[PDB]
Amino acid sequence: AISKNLPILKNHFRKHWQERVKVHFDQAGKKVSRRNARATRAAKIAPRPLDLLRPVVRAPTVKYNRKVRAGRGFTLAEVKAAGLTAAYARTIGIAVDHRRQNRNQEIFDANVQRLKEYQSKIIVFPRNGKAPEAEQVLSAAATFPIAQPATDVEARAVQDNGESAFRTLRLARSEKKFRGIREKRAREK
Amino acid sequence: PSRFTKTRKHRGHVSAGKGRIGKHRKHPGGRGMAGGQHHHRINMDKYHPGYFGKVGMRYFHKQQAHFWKPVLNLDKLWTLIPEDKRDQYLKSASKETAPVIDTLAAGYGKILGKGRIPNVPVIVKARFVSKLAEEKIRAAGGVVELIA
RNA sequence: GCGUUGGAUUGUUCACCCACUAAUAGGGAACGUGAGCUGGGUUUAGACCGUCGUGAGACAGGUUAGUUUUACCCUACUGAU
RNA sequence: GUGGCCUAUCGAUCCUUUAGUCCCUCGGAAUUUGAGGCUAGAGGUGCCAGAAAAGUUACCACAGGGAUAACUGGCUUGUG
RNA sequence: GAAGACAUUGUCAGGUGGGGAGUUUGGCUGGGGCGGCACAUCUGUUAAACGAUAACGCAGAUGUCCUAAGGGGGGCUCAUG
RNA sequence: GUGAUUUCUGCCCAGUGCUCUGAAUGUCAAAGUGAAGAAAUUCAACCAAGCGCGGGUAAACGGCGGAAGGUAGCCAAAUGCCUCGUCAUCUAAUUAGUGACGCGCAUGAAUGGAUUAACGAGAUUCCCACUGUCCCUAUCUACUAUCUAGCGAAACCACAGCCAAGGGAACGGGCUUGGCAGAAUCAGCGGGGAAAGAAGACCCUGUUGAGCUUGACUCUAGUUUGACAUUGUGAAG
RNA sequence: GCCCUGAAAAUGGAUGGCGCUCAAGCGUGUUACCUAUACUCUACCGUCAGGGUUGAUAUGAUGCCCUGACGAGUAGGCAGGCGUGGAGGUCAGUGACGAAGCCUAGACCGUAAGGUCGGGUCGAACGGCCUCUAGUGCAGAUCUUGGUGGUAGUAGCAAAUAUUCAAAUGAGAACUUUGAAGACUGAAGUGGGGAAAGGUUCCACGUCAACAGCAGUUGGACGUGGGUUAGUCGAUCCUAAGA
RNA sequence: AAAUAUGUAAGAAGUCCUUGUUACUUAAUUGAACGUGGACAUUUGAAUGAAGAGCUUUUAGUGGGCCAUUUUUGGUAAGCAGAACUGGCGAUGCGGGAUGAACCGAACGUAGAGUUAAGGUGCCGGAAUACACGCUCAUCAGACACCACAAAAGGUGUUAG
RNA sequence: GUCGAAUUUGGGUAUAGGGGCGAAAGACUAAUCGAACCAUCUAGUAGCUGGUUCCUGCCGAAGUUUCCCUCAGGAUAGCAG
RNA sequence: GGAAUACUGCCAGCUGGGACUGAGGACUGCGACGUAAGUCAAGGAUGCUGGCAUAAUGGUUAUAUGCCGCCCGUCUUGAAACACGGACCAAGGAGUCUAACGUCUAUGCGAGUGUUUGGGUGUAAAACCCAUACGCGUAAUGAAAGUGAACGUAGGUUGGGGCCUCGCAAGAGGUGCACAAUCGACCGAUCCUGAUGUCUUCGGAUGGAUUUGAGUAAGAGCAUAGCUGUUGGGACCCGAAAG
RNA sequence: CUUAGUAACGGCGAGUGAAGCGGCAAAAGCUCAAAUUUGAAAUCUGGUACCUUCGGUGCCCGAGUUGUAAUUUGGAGAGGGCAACUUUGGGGCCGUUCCUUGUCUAUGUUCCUUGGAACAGGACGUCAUAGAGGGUGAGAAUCCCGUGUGGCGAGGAGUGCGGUUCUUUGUAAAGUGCCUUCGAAGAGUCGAGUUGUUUGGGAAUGCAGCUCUAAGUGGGUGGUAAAUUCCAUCUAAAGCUAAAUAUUGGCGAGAGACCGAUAGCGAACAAGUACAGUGAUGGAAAGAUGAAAAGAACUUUGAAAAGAGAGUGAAAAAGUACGUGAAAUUGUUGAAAGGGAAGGGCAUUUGAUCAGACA
Ligand SMILES: [Cl-]
Ligand SMILES: [Cl-]
Ligand SMILES: [Cl-]
Ligand SMILES: [Cl-]
Ligand SMILES: [Cl-]
Ligand SMILES: [Cl-]
Ligand SMILES: [Cl-]
Ligand SMILES: [Cl-]
Ligand SMILES: [Cl-]
Ligand SMILES: [Cl-]
Ligand SMILES: [Mg+2]
Ligand SMILES: [Mg+2]
Ligand SMILES: [Mg+2]
Ligand SMILES: [Mg+2]
Ligand SMILES: [Mg+2]
Ligand SMILES: [Mg+2]
Ligand SMILES: [Mg+2]
Ligand SMILES: [Mg+2]
Ligand SMILES: [Mg+2]
Ligand SMILES: [Mg+2]
Ligand SMILES: [Mg+2]
Ligand SMILES: [Mg+2]
Ligand SMILES: [Mg+2]
Ligand SMILES: [Mg+2]
Ligand SMILES: [Mg+2]
Ligand SMILES: [Mg+2]
Ligand SMILES: [Mg+2]
Ligand SMILES: [Mg+2]
Ligand SMILES: [Mg+2]
Ligand SMILES: [Mg+2]
Ligand SMILES: [Mg+2]
Ligand SMILES: [Mg+2]
Ligand SMILES: [Mg+2]
Ligand SMILES: [Mg+2]
Ligand SMILES: [Mg+2]
Ligand SMILES: [Mg+2]
Ligand SMILES: [Mg+2]
Ligand SMILES: [Mg+2]
Ligand SMILES: [Mg+2]
Ligand SMILES: [Mg+2]
Ligand SMILES: [Mg+2]
Ligand SMILES: [Mg+2]
Ligand SMILES: [Mg+2]
Ligand SMILES: [Mg+2]
Ligand SMILES: [Mg+2]
Ligand SMILES: [Mg+2]
Ligand SMILES: [Mg+2]
Ligand SMILES: [Mg+2]
Ligand SMILES: [Mg+2]
Ligand SMILES: [Mg+2]
Ligand SMILES: [Mg+2]
Ligand SMILES: [Mg+2]
Ligand SMILES: [Mg+2]
Ligand SMILES: [Mg+2]
Ligand SMILES: [Mg+2]
Ligand SMILES: [Mg+2]
Ligand SMILES: [Mg+2]
Ligand SMILES: [Mg+2]
Ligand SMILES: [Mg+2]
Ligand SMILES: [Mg+2]
Ligand SMILES: [Mg+2]
Ligand SMILES: [Mg+2]
Ligand SMILES: [Mg+2]
Ligand SMILES: [Mg+2]
Ligand SMILES: [Mg+2]
Ligand SMILES: [Mg+2]
Ligand SMILES: [Mg+2]
Ligand SMILES: [Mg+2]
Ligand SMILES: [Mg+2]
Ligand SMILES: [Mg+2]
Ligand SMILES: [Mg+2]
Ligand SMILES: [Mg+2]
Ligand SMILES: [Mg+2]
Ligand SMILES: [Mg+2]
Ligand SMILES: [Mg+2]
Ligand SMILES: [Mg+2]
Ligand SMILES: [Mg+2]
Ligand SMILES: [Mg+2]
Ligand SMILES: [Mg+2]
Ligand SMILES: [Mg+2]
Ligand SMILES: [Mg+2]
Ligand SMILES: [Mg+2]
Ligand SMILES: [Mg+2]
Ligand SMILES: [Mg+2]
Ligand SMILES: [Mg+2]
Ligand SMILES: [Mg+2]
Ligand SMILES: [Mg+2]
Ligand SMILES: [Mg+2]
Ligand SMILES: [Mg+2]
Ligand SMILES: [Mg+2]
Ligand SMILES: [Mg+2]
Ligand SMILES: [Mg+2]
Ligand SMILES: [Mg+2]
Ligand SMILES: [Mg+2]
Ligand SMILES: [Mg+2]
Ligand SMILES: [Mg+2]
Ligand SMILES: [Mg+2]
Ligand SMILES: [Mg+2]
Ligand SMILES: [Mg+2]
Ligand SMILES: [Mg+2]
Repeated sequence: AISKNLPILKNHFRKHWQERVKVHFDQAGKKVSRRNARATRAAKIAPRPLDLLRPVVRAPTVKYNRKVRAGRGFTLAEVKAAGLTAAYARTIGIAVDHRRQNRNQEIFDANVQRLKEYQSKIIVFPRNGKAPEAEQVLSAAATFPIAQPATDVEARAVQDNGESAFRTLRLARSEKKFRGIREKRAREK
Repeated sequence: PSRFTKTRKHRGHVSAGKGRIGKHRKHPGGRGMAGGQHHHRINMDKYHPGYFGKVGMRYFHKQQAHFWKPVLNLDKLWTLIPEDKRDQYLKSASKETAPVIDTLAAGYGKILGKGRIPNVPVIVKARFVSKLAEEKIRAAGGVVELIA
């Protein structure tokens, strides 16, 4: 059962696995179904763009916080700063998320600009029903794409103050490690 | 394909290559990793030393994202600059025209110093740096800026 | 070459006596011979006793009851065309 | 002179426990208990490369074995 | 009529429990069993003058003992007649 | 549990069980209570039943020697190894039978001992009558077998079917060397075909089972004991 | 030294047999002769190794050619090939003027797996080559299903006392019908009715391929029809163990 | 104190002359180790041979053996049990031993010719009823290794000493 | 053997698989009993027995070492392609 | 005293009879005989002649004769076995597919590589096109906190194919990739040394150590496919007593 | 898709094993309880009459204050005060979107040969947004049905919406600024101990039994038990909700490098049928005459079944035991051999039989 110089393998097939095998024979069929469903939904919703406008947010975690992506919806504060109510925003094609909060001025200002540009690029048909026939744009994300914010200029002058970056990192670790013991010794005295 | 397998060659040879004496039985020696300490010990002590036992200390609810820190050496530092712009910066090695390299935007966490860089000033922004890497960058006239 | 027996007890081979007789010599043939017989013994399952075992049970110890199948083929043999 | 003049006198993983280092971790941040790691020993497997283990079957079962006993035959002839 | 905050019932805890359940009940071996250990080791011999070398071969031994019976130095010489 | 009647059922409570209005300061769960600590926690005291200790119990399990040492009886008995025991009787001759004898391998008292008229498709020995069981075979009847007309299977089958010796997987129809050997056949016959009927029920092996037993290992229904809940009201020591 | 005594086993018997005596026996010496898939030389097949040759105007430089050596084989490994169902491409492939399949002690090619042709039978599809793919090759498994032998015109068709003569019918009578005779069951029957169970087996006409282990004109067979009549006999009602 | 087996050496990674390094070593430039430079070529350091030598990865089957000569243990012995070296069978036909897994000879592509091995040449049966010197007469002669058995003790049988 | 009774027997009814029933043989429970029958889990597992399908060419073994509840099996080294 | 003969050996002395073989396919080579031309037995057979032209040779098949040949498959040290399966014939009948992997090989690209989750598109399960991520690789080492790979032509020495210089050649010198051995240097772990400076306990510079790592030292990997091997799966096919 | 065979669990053995982030498909939000309408229960089932009938109106009982409507669900929100503008609701009809259906919409059967049959071969044409497929006496684009491209109808569903038309809903409703006072938010429940089970969850992941049982700047969580001090993050013990996902059943369709009557479902057939079992259950075998029955009139032999002729057909070498018709096994005829098997190998004789070249 164990022979030769081979890696240790862990193949989890000791249950009735053959009863739960899923082969995606309908991969091509489902692609046709999704394309048909998108086409019939676009014809149903008039010239509406088939998707709602989304804000730009910072991804969490230290690993992914260097990038911005699309969030669920604009906050109540962002909607209010744009000059309209949340209820009217939902009926006009804007996603609203009540549980997200604003703590960064850069993110808040950018989402305010997105709402203002969106309002100036759409036409809202009156409730009377005359309904002038306008061409349908199938995507709002492509019309309003998300770009990573600029960080630094291409070239700049060298400014060295004589300090050491390695020394700065080492001292930062040391201060955090011994903060508790230093306070106790100071308090006991 | 079946037509190239040795099963086709074994047609008409009785034992199908498994021998007359030993034969091909179901599971002589057990199934899987059975008998790793009793009758398969020699094959485990060699080719797999360290298999049995425990060493370190446990860590409940590990999150690999906390330990994300890809490393980049100095010998590949200039590859982060587009090729069309590398040549002009190399030939124009001077202050107040030093290129800025943001290694975090390239997906790197710590800068290590292994190779040798050209004697050209460069502004390197990184989260972490080794002691040797900073010295070589400063020796060429550049600086390291810590970011978060 | 030719003969080498009749009986009491025992499942007995063996053994031991009675008697007759010229004589009651020893052996082999898959320890000749069970589709030839017989089935008393051994050696399935029931049951009893003694000793042993806490017990289920054991005993090359004793005791009693316990299904013996098929030839029309080939050859051999005996006779017959 | 790194135990007994020499050739034998002995023991893994897991777990427990002790000594050392007073060092590393408890992952939102700290102090103190507690717990978990690092290095070196001890508690033992004598079936001694180390499963935790009482019988009976004459009511019996299965896979096999002439690799193996209870008849002849063959070799041997101590014994007769 | 009796009985009474006790019985009863519910949940944990200790005992009892082959009535019942599940499982186990080494190996080597001139068959197996009983015995023995040739199962981890040591000395001499079998062993055929390098080394290696079998049998339930032959004659024995080991699971200890010692603050000295360990280490160094000095002086001395034993059995027996 | 023993197993009609008659007669009689001895001694042993140390062991294993069963049982007790017996004793107390042994062992002892959870809850509760106390101390220590900042707490987790730790330690200590108290402490139910059972166990332990003490008594009873053999027509309970069982024992009866060189806790008590087999009493009354009975026996080479369905129980005695040695053993075909010894003596007597029965026969011409008896490993049989019967009557006695008993240091009885290993008889024995309701795990019942001994004795018993009647009864028994039970197990044994002898005698009379009787007979083909035998000396020692012979003969008769019916139906088969046999032959014909019609009807018409099965077992089994590597290929097949004459011997002697040899060697060989140590017992050949075939191989080697010899003997020999002539179509097609019928009724019989049980020497051989290590004939046929079944993957040996005996024996061993397998890290294959099952039935049954027991202070084997690990558990469990039930039952018992304590705590808490159900669970309130009044008084006293 | 040779010979002899010592020297006894079971079916008949083996210097291999016959047979052999100045041997065809024993000891020893000298020559001739016989024959293995061994040795020597030659041809051919294959394998391995070392080499030669791109220069057009003729086809395979995985081609052609030169030189030397070698060849046993279970378990097992590797290499080059043969055959089968289906798929892409190609041969503007074969075919009702006969495709496939089958039969053929007829012919040819290959060491072989196999391939090709003629003759007969037959009636509607099928093949070569380059590649792809697999539910791809049978003598065995007390293999599965189906079919068929030897045995073999053989074992056998022998319990329950027993049949016989004549006529009628019919292609056909030991077995059907009628008559006559001889027998048996012997009233706890081989008689006369029923309960369960069966389900049309009851009755008539027609009728014999199969069934009645011989026969058959007969039948509980086959075909076509007919037949079971209740206020009083039962069910229905009652309660039993119980459900 | 053998025989048979058994370790090492027989050159270039060698020998020689001079002198550089070090924290080791010496009373000490004493030594040790490692080097710079110079001198000595393949009768370059015995024999014979060498379908080339060196090296790596991967994986099948097998892990019941048995026999013969010699050495050898237990056992009265065994076609018994157990070891040592080598050769065989197993896995292998072919000629010989009548016959036989292991003995003798010899190992195999398809054929032709020649010559042999072991074993044979009265007949079966291919080949001298050849040659030569002796021995033996059996009322149970004898006849070819492994191998299919015979002893102690005897004979004025006959032969030689 | 027994034959007027612990007799024989029809129909109705009750007891169902670790259960029933047993004047007790491990007997009987639909030809099935020391634990019935039917379907499924289930193609249950097997170090054990049997079988395992075309040709030619080249090379070509092992029954030995160490460890294993190892002794009819594996791992490991060797031999082979 | 002089010969002969026997025995053994040698001759690049001569010559007769018999058998088997004829491979190759212009020339080329080495020799012989010749003043010459030429010839020849000199790197493999030609010349002459007869009969028959078909079943005559030959093939196939049946039979006869000589010698030889035991029944296949299977387990086994050993099978023709008195060991097991097999009366006969037809058809069916057993190493498969999948997930994850080792070695090797082919292909694309290469410090990178992978279009097919999904989107676009379409002659519609095909083909064609594409963003962002993610996987693996490009850094290791510690239990962990953590730290993190150049003294030097990315080192020295020995052996190295190829190339360069000189040389007729033989050789000598120079340069030396891959690879092999060895001594160093660098990174992490462990054990020591503890500078400038201090939240007076922080900080850890510098220099060491018969210690240790699946490391560095001018990258090799990623993807697809194939044979072979591994593990889990019914797992090459058929088979238990049980639960 | 990935994280990942990873953290972790495990006689730490055999084995087991998630989650956050990141890319993508699909996207959608919400409402009760807890407040006095209190200058007016403003709410609702049912009955009855009528009507524009998936309902409406009037009237009358009843339910209900032990709470039915309006108003407010934590993102908030409510009671007062001030100043401002912004926006409508409910039905007919005609079309569109979708589904279920019907109908219409090209081109040779022209010559020759073979054949029973032309749908074969050969010659000469036509159509093609139709050369998919099937049928018709053999391989048919053009003989028939269809196929391709379009036109013209018939009957419904859903109000998704493209136009027209009838009703003013309403001193109605909703949104937005500022000041002030407030801001009710779910109990045998959270949580805790213990027991059992379960999980990767480890001083205990979820679930359940028993015991104990909260708080309101509170409560839960922050993957190592505890005390103390902070921080972060949500708001339990009440409720509704499309799409992306699943589908060996049902109904309607389209396909395959799948099987081809011992295969493929057990079943291509009067198949879950015949048949077996008391019962639960078990469970087969079985497809092919020919284009067309044209299925053999009539004669003759026989009691009859049938036979022999005749006849039908392209073929009775297709006769309802029917396409093709292999092997085992069997009959007849012909040839050969045979003294207790047969069969085989090498070589040649004899008999039979046969190809090749006559250059
Ligand atoms: Cl191969
Ligand atoms: Cl016992
Ligand atoms: Cl006769
Ligand atoms: Cl061929
Ligand atoms: Cl039941
Ligand atoms: Cl012959
Ligand atoms: Cl570390
Ligand atoms: Cl726990
Ligand atoms: Cl169906
Ligand atoms: Cl049934
Ligand atoms: Mg082979
Ligand atoms: Mg096999
Ligand atoms: Mg094996
Ligand atoms: Mg297998
Ligand atoms: Mg062990
Ligand atoms: Mg006998
Ligand atoms: Mg008999
Ligand atoms: Mg007999
Ligand atoms: Mg017999
Ligand atoms: Mg008897
Ligand atoms: Mg008995
Ligand atoms: Mg001493
Ligand atoms: Mg935490
Ligand atoms: Mg051991
Ligand atoms: Mg143990
Ligand atoms: Mg044996
Ligand atoms: Mg004697
Ligand atoms: Mg309770
Ligand atoms: Mg039990
Ligand atoms: Mg044993
Ligand atoms: Mg030695
Ligand atoms: Mg009495
Ligand atoms: Mg007595
Ligand atoms: Mg007596
Ligand atoms: Mg008594
Ligand atoms: Mg014989
Ligand atoms: Mg013999
Ligand atoms: Mg025989
Ligand atoms: Mg013979
Ligand atoms: Mg003969
Ligand atoms: Mg007879
Ligand atoms: Mg016989
Ligand atoms: Mg057997
Ligand atoms: Mg059996
Ligand atoms: Mg074992
Ligand atoms: Mg068991
Ligand atoms: Mg002679
Ligand atoms: Mg030869
Ligand atoms: Mg050879
Ligand atoms: Mg070969
Ligand atoms: Mg044809
Ligand atoms: Mg034939
Ligand atoms: Mg046809
Ligand atoms: Mg197959
Ligand atoms: Mg077959
Ligand atoms: Mg075979
Ligand atoms: Mg068979
Ligand atoms: Mg008869
Ligand atoms: Mg007869
Ligand atoms: Mg009879
Ligand atoms: Mg009669
Ligand atoms: Mg009578
Ligand atoms: Mg009468
Ligand atoms: Mg009738
Ligand atoms: Mg009849
Ligand atoms: Mg008849
Ligand atoms: Mg009828
Ligand atoms: Mg084996
Ligand atoms: Mg032996
Ligand atoms: Mg073998
Ligand atoms: Mg011989
Ligand atoms: Mg001759
Ligand atoms: Mg009765
Ligand atoms: Mg019994
Ligand atoms: Mg299987
Ligand atoms: Mg099975
Ligand atoms: Mg070879
Ligand atoms: Mg075996
Ligand atoms: Mg001829
Ligand atoms: Mg012959
Ligand atoms: Mg002959
Ligand atoms: Mg012969
Ligand atoms: Mg054997
Ligand atoms: Mg054999
Ligand atoms: Mg067998
Ligand atoms: Mg058989
Ligand atoms: Mg077949
Ligand atoms: Mg097959
Ligand atoms: Mg495969
Ligand atoms: Mg079990
Ligand atoms: Mg699980
Ligand atoms: Mg559960
Ligand atoms: Mg844990
Ligand atoms: Mg924990
Ligand atoms: Mg819901
Ligand atoms: Mg079928
Ligand atoms: Mg037809
Ligand atoms: Mg025809
Ligand atoms: Mg036909
Ligand atoms: Mg035939």
